[PDB]
Amino acid sequence: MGHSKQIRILLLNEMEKLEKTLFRLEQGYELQFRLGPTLQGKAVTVYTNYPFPGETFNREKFRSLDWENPTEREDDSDKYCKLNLQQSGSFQYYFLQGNEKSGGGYIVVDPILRVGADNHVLPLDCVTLQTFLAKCLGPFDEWESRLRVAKESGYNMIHFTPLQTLGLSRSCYSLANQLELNPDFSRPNRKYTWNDVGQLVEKLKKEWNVICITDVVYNHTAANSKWIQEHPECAYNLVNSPHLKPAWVLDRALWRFSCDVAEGKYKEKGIPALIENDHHMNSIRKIIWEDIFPKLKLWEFFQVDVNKAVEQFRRLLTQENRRVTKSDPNQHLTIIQDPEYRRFGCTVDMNIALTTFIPHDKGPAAIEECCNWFHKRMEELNSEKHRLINYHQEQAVNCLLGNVFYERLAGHGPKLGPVTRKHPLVTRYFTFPFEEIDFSMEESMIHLPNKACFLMAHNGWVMGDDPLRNFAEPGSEVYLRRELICWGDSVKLRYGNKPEDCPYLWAHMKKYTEITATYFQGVRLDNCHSTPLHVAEYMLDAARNLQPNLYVVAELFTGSEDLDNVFVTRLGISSLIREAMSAYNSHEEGRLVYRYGGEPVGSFVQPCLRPLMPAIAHALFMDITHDNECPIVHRSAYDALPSTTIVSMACCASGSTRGYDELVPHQISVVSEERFYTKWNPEALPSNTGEVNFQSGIIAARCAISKLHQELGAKGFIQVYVDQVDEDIVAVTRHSPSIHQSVVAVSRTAFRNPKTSFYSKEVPQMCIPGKIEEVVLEARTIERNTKPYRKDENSINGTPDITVEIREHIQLNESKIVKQAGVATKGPNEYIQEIEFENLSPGSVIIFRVSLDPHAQVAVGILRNHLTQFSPHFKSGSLAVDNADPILKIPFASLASRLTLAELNQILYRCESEEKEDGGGCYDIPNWSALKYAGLQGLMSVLAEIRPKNDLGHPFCNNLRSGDWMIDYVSNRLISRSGTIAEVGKWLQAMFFYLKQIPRYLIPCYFDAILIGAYTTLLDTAWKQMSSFVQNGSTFVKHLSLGSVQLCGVGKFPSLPILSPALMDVPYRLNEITKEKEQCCVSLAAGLPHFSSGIFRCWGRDTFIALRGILLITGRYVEARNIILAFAGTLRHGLIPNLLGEGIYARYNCRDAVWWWLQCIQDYCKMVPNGLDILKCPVSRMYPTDDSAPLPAGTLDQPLFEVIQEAMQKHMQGIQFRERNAGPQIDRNMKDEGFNITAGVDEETGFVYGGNRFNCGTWMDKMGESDRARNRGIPATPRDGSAVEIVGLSKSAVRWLLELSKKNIFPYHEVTVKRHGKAIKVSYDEWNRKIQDNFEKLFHVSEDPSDLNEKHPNLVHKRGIYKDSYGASSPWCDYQLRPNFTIAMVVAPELFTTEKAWKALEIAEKKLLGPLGMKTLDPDDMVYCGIYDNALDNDNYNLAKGFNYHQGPEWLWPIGYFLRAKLYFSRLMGPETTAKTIVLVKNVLSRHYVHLERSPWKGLPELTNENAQYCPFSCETQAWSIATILETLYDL
Repeated sequence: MGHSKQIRILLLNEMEKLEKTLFRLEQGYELQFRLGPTLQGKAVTVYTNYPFPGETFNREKFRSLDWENPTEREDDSDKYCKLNLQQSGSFQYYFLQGNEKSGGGYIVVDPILRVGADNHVLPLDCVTLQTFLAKCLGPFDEWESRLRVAKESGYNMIHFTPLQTLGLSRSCYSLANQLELNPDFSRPNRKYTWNDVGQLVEKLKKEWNVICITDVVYNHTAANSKWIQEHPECAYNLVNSPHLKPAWVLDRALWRFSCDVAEGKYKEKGIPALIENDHHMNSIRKIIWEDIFPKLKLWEFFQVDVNKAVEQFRRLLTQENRRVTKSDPNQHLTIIQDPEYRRFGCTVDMNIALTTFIPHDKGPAAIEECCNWFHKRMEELNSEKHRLINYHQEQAVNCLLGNVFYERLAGHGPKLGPVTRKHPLVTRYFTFPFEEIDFSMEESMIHLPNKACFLMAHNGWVMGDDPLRNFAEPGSEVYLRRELICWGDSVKLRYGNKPEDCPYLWAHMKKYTEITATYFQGVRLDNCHSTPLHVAEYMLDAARNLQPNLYVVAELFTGSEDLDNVFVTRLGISSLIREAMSAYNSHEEGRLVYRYGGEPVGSFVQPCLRPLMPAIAHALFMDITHDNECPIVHRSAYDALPSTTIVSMACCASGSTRGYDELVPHQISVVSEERFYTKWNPEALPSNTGEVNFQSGIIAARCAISKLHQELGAKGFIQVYVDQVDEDIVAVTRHSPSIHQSVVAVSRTAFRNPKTSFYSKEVPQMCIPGKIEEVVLEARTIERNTKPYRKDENSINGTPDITVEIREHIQLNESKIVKQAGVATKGPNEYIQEIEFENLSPGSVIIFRVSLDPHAQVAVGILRNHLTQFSPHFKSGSLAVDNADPILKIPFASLASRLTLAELNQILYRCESEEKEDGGGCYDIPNWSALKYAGLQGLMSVLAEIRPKNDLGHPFCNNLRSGDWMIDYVSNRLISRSGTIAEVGKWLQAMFFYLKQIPRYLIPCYFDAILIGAYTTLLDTAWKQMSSFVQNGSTFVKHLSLGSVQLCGVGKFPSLPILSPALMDVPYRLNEITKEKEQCCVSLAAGLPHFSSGIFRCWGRDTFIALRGILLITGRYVEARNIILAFAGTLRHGLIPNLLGEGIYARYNCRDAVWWWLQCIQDYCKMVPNGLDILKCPVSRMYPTDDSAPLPAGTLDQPLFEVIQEAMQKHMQGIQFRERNAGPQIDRNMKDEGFNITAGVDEETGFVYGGNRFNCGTWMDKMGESDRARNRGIPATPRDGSAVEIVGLSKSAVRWLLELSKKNIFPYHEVTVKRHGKAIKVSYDEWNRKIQDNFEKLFHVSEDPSDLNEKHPNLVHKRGIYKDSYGASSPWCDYQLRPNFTIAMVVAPELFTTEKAWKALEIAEKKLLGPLGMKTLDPDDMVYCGIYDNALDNDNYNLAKGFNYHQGPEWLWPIGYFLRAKLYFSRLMGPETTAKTIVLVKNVLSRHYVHLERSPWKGLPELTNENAQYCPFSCETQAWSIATILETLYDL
């Protein structure tokens, strides 16, 4: 069986502790350790106690696992260590944060069981536990009959009571000596030892495949035994804990008083009468109190303590050589551990009292005052302690009185009656075999450790507090509550804090436990919540070491599941037992059945690679218990069948004891029983008292139930379904996802007796969907004539007047009890069958094996084959086909070879372009309003949050299952286009037609499965059609590339200009409206919002840098060449238009984006190898706009070298045009007054300036149209002069030109610019030297008081900052801290020094950087605003009409460049800062990944304000915000 490997991903974080979360993984499952999203950039070591295979397991030994990188890079995103578990245990794993502990966890592995000689694996879903008692088993020789009876009953598991010597109490779980066989289970003729028992057990297991489970007792033992004869250290004694002396004294006094009262002494004074429904309870309580109160000697103890204290004070005298230590002023004088030290020799510390009160002087008066004050303080403390303990004593007395009243007036109690010596009213807390204290031997008894060592103690539990607390702690107060309940033979066992106290006793107990383990494979835990954890852990560890496979079963009554989960994680409990008696009606029983495991019918398929999720501990659905009232006497006798048919159909487990096979009218008591069992005798017997046959009335039904449960467990049914309409309509409808078969069982009324309680003949009619094929179960209960039941003093016999008949393989037509009323068709694809109830007696159950429609199996088979043809996740599930589709053989494999970006990025999600351009009436979340239009990621976000929790009740699932209009809408949208889109739409339509013949309307599961498959194939074929960079990197790079690719799209109206016909690889398409062939070039834009649609889909520098990023990361060389050619053709006067209207529209209001284009083309040329063949290629300009309308292209094909030379010449000379057909009659915010065309080009300085007061040349546009907030006149905040980055771009361009000219490339260094009538032949080398000198001189502001040759030193706000706009302008335009200098050093770091620039960067980056990005303004600025709200309209000037756009809000494109510059500087500076830069970069990308994980639009938000606000006002995704991240990822 080649099962697919399962890999689990576990994330560890320091913000929480994983100590109560289930971590159950079997041997087949593989567990992987991940660094974690918040632990990126840090190195940690993982330590585990799991031993190497083939070696002994050591708990205290830990090992370290190395880290392996599959990508062989330094990235920590993908770093996991292999861990293949191959053993069952409680191994603990933890990781160290360098040198300090941070956290850990526990791993639980289930065990395995071998059945028979074949050692076949038995799943834990068809095990029927059977309880057997050794006392009821009789002699050891008479064991074959009981085993045969159990085998015929149909139980594969038998619980065996351990065979050991017992005490005189003859009670279970009271073993005396666990070293030899019980003398009772033996005969003088033949003696059986442990070897005989072991060989009998192994023979039974081999020949009858029966597994036996034994019991181990550690917290109690028999009072009298031969185990302890000379060593009293085995049990807790008074010498071990002498602080509980008053408790022992009070217990002995109470026992003596009770014994005296019982023996005819306290009768003349008065004896209370029988307790009745009157005021006698108050009189009894008063008569009890009037003797209980004088019994206590608290006053005597207080007076003797006062006497001893005053005697010690008188004996003590002042010492001249007195040392006083500085005590804590907040400390208070308190007395603790008073009974810890015995009287007449106790030592106490007086220094606390001395420090508390400071004497005035050394005179006698001061000493007397101090001693009087100390005496008063100690008296007040004693009075307060007495008052505090009086309430506790009163509460304990009241609790004891209430408990004794309940015991004496218990309806369900034993009701012994008169109080006798054999059955005392109050059980003795402690046993004192020696004579009680009468006159004066108490003092001798106290001062005698030798005699006190032999003292024995008992153990008990109280159901009023958590028993997890250790009872061996000093100063225990639980015993003082007087609420302990203990047996007459149980003795407490003490093990000590550490095993080293009694090594021989621990070794003997370990040997006994290992002997039990090797003699009995199974084991069980009783009262595990009270025994100390260390000893039990040690014994389980030893058992696991000796026996590789062991089964542990335990039960707890803590109520909440947290304690059970923590106990399972710590100890390693694999099975749990839950009582079914808590259900008093059908509703609670159905709720218990539904909640005890299972899943609702209809679910998707979990991915193979999924994160680890908490599980649910296995539980056993026991029918009845051996320590509770029998359901037979309390309820009706016909309730056994519904209980069996409910526990058989349960999805967790099943089981019953010997008390359910026979419906005896009595309750079996373990404490009082002498009768044996019934010998096996197959038929040939009247079956009166002990000669029952193989199966008469209950055995056949039980065998059928067990067989049905085993068949259900072997089939593999996990689904459950419970519905309730009336009082008794409970049914189970488990459905198999593989073969699609559902079995429905219908019960009847059994809680109320038909004779005792009146019933109505008319019953509601239930309609069962589908057609019934075969009735697998048919039980009818009737009343016959038989002799009346009589009590037997030798054995136990059930009631013979009740019997049922079973039937198997009976057709519906041949059935004489039920009939088919008819066939009802409530829907075109819904089949409903009507069944009429005619002679269905109450208490009779019947199970219907319904079948699906005839035209369903073939459809399910072909659907499963199609699903499994994509991935091997679906094991098997293949059905033979008749003809299928011979034409369709590779629906997706063929489409992998041929792929294009335009078609792939047109039907991805249809987020908003399709709706905004055509409209389709999309209905989003019909219940509420409109939330998620069409996005698959939108539903995936909810699915990934509900799948681990298995929450199928979400409204989204309800509205998905309500209708299938989403499928029709998706198909209609997909078949809208033609070509490959039409082919895939037809394929999905054919698949939908194929899957439209299924019942139960579970279509959304198959839709999700096929969507997952299609997404997987799309991701694969996109990964293959990509460069060799994303594969080497982590999954973050692949996700970023996929997001960048999916961002682009093509609408109905093209936005890019029409390319020249001479261009190669020009996409074309036919318009659906104009029926004309138009270019379908992809235009890049910052998302697809409603603000921009076609006309606004194109921009300037942002789109340019975005396209540079995408087409230099992916590797689209031809697309980049086409874009460059189009930009060169549309270029006018060497200036970027910045706005293309596909016609006469042109807005040449900016002089930027030219140096950016030059840098982009230069890096594209330098990155592509052998790129010299593209510089000489012909260029066909298509948009000549100089003095008239542009002419059609193709007139000339001049090289771009002359074009760029002419552009440079025009830029150097200057451009002074006018009326560039911009803003003819439209003006909203921009003001067109005065002269504003182009300013710059300054001689003798080597710098370029620009900008006007009324004209903005930068990319700043933010203003309000409100009259109150009217801020017109100055458009935004223009930066007159040099813009920092422009100087760096020009320096890089001239350096590249000089480098090219040095190698005979571009031999036009000479410049023929003539001004004022004279021509100058200045080369770029002199200009480069001049600009370098200017950068090294002017931009070298020193914080220290130097550089006297400076202008306006006091005008700058502070020293050490970099000017943003050099020149003469307003002081509030360049004296701000902005990240505009990062680009200048990125393009050319030669100008910036290796020391001054580094220090400036460090001093700038001190409080600017935030969780996601650095603030646009320094925090100390008085105009900084960390909260941005455009819709808000307040009186604040900076918060009016969004005036704080660049005053605190953090963008995304400024970041990344700073990190790259810092890493580049650290690389050349020293290795010390390289590690810090790497850690910071890793943290930044980890935070970015964390933020992008919870992105419904899968895009980077643009309004990341303070406190991580939601619902950004601007676009939620930008095209220009990913290029910087991609470049940073490429760098490192």
